[PDB]
Amino acid sequence: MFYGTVSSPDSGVYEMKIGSIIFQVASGDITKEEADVIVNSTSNSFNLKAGVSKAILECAGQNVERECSQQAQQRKNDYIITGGGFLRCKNIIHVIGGNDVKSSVSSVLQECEKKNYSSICLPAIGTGNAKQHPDKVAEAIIDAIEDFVQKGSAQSVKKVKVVIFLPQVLDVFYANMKKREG
Ligand SMILES: Cc1cc(C)nc(Nc2ccc(N)cc2)n1
Ligand SMILES: [Cl-]
Ligand SMILES: [Cl-]
Repeated sequence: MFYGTVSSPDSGVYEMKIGSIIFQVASGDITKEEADVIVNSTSNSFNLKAGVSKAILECAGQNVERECSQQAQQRKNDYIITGGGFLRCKNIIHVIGGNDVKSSVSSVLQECEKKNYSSICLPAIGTGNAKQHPDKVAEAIIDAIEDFVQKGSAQSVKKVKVVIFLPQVLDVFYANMKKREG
């Protein structure tokens, strides 16, 4: 009802259409990417500095670190939105790695529509310090995008890219895409 064909537009990048959205996966360093939103996978305190979160906070810089801990004290947040700091993005959305991944991605998509943003880049949320299983994480991320498309919600969002630190985790995402393809 929704899925196109899996192909490779550039070495190590794989893509398919999900409705009108181009969904891509690649291995590499997410802090090198340009997108309207970059997603950080962090702790319930929004102050983790391990794995992906270490790279994101170091390169985004101290003003983003401070914005996070200011919002964390204000209220109980499922996620928080900051500026992009010295990353190549307009905003960073910091999600909790241990939370339901489908719910986290659904929230990211809705926030991007609210800002009329077109591009998103995320890590394999939950596979770092939270130790969620890669197969379950891939299924959840792609399910969130399918649900968004099915509800007719895709308007401004055109591209969703997962940049994955470990090549072995990329292989799991690729297999999940092949299972779904038209
Ligand atoms: C999962 C992941 C993703 C990325 C982009 N980096 C790391 N590790 C890391 C290594 C060295 C520094 N300085 C910072 C972070 N880990
Ligand atoms: Cl994580
Ligand atoms: Cl990752």
